[PDB]
Amino acid sequence: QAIKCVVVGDGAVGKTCLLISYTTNAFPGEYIPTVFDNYSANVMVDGKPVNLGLWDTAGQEDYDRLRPLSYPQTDVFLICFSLVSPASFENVRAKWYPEVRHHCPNTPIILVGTKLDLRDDKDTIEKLKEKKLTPITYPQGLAMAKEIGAVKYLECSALTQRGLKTVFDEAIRAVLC
Amino acid sequence: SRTVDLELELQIELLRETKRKYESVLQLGRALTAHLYSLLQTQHALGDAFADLSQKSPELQEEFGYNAETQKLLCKNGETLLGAVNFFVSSINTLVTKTMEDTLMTVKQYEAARLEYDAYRTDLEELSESAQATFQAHRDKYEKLRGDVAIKLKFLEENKIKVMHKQLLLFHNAVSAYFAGNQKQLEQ
Amino acid sequence: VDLELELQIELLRETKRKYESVLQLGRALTAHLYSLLQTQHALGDAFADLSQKSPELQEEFGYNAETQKLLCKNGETLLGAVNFFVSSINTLVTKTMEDTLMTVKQYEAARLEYDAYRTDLEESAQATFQAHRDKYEKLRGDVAIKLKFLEENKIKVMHKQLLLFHNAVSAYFAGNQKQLEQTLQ
Ligand SMILES: Nc1nc2c(ncn2[C@@H]2O[C@H](COP(=O)(O)OP(=O)(O)O)[C@@H](O)[C@H]2O)c(=O)[nH]1
Ligand SMILES: [Mg+2]
Repeated sequence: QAIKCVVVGDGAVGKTCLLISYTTNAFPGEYIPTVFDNYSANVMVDGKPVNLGLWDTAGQEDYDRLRPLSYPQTDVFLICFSLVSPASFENVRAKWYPEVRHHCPNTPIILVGTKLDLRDDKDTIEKLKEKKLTPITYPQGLAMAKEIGAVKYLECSALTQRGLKTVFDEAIRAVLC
Repeated sequence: SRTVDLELELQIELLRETKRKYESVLQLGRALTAHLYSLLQTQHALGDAFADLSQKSPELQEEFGYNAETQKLLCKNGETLLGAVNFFVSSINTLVTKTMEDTLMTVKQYEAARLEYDAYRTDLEELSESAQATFQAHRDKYEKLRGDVAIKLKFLEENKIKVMHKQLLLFHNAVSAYFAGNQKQLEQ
Repeated sequence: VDLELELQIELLRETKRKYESVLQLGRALTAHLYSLLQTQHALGDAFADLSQKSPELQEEFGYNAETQKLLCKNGETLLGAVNFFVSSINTLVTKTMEDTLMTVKQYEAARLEYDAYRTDLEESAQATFQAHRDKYEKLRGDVAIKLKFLEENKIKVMHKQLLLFHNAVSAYFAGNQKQLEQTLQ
């Protein structure tokens, strides 16, 4: 089965590494890849073959006009935010959700908290503390998942691949049902 | 031994291949889509970049703006193509995932029925009131679906053409026009 | 002279940035362009295979197959043009532009050390002072030279590259209109 999953969200949240880390199985650390490059993967979810197509996007405003050009025919979305970046989190209901809804009302949305390995990182907790800021909690992510009516709320790390695989098995299941 | 309907069996395996091939054109199609997306963005970016250097590079202002525009243009016309390919990918997906699939459903049943018939029949053979009756049931269900298959198979080869014919025409038209409006402007 | 050099250097650094950008974007263009070619080649066979085994749509499947092949056939040269362009500019950035910076960096240092001792004294010294004044002024003249050379080369290179690039693109689309129209047999 063919399944088109597109990943949206602020730039620097982890979208690109997420896809690369999942498809290759190697954190794209040390080289940072080709720009507007998309991905794909052949997987078996509950005994079924799937051709998962992964569309990466430009978070920036400058792409507000063209990022949506990828929305037609999509089966499920991944709205992402960085667990150690409250800025991206707020933007979920603030920008991404309304956009994905404007264009695709009725499509399975899955909320992803990225950079999980950092939410429990020492210096990250501290550096963040300096700016009188603090990581996003699972309850917070969960509440958001509910506010925007997302079928699932997942957290992961493209670095330690923690939670990674699951993000996509559940993505596929939201389409297969 | 087996209940062979040769003529129909062929039409069946044939539909099965046409199916595979179509799902392959279907891949490429989708993929084509992904690349068009990738170009569009790269072109959009490169457009804004060339534009910027032009604005801040007097000695090369003409050559940079020159490229900026063509890239700014190739980005738009690129959207159009992307739209059309999406329409292509989408329409055939129905033809393959709905219409064609539908028929394959009844083709399944017929084959199940054609099998339980040969099945029961064989038991009676290896063994040798209602026995004849149930033997009749099996046969009537098989012959029934046998008919259904023959009907649906012809209504499909029927729609397959009307769809593909229109879809291929448009697609070619779209990739073509994706040059008519790009030359008449990139060379204007 | 300084401060004015300071400015011309601040500018250099930026120009570097913007070009390193165009380099990236270009690499991208090579990559996606490429992919599009692999896809067209594949779609081209698929349509050819279908057309050969589908007398119902033999034609419409047929011309679509040729078109994809033509596009691919002359998309491969377009890729050669872009590769060259990317390649060229990489040399302008990776070496020429980079060379200049190597001098700029040394020059900045020299100036710092110099301004330093000049102060640490206005409050070995003299013999080392002139030596310093000596290094600094030398480099200061060097920078001026590199900065001049780099600017001139930046133009000789880009004017050709940009133009070549742009012709390749126009060659592409135009090269197609013909063979496309031709197909309209
Ligand atoms: N620790 C950690 N850092 C990450 C992770 N994912 C991405 N990053 C970093 O986040 C930055 C942006 O990643 P990238 O995928 O290019 O961002 P995006 O493409 O805008 O989504 C990079 O510097 C990455 O190294 C992760 O899961 N764990
Ligand atoms: Mg990215």
